[PDB]
Amino acid sequence: EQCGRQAGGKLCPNNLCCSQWGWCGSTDEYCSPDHNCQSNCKD
Repeated sequence: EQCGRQAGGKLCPNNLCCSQWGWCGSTDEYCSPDHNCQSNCKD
């Protein structure tokens, strides 16, 4: 619930990528659609 819908849209600093599980981070798993990204998704 760090971010994403499962958090009420709680964006994170450093513009990190928010995973599906609702977690901020700078990984493909958190940024790519292959893993159901939420916000700051890298196209």
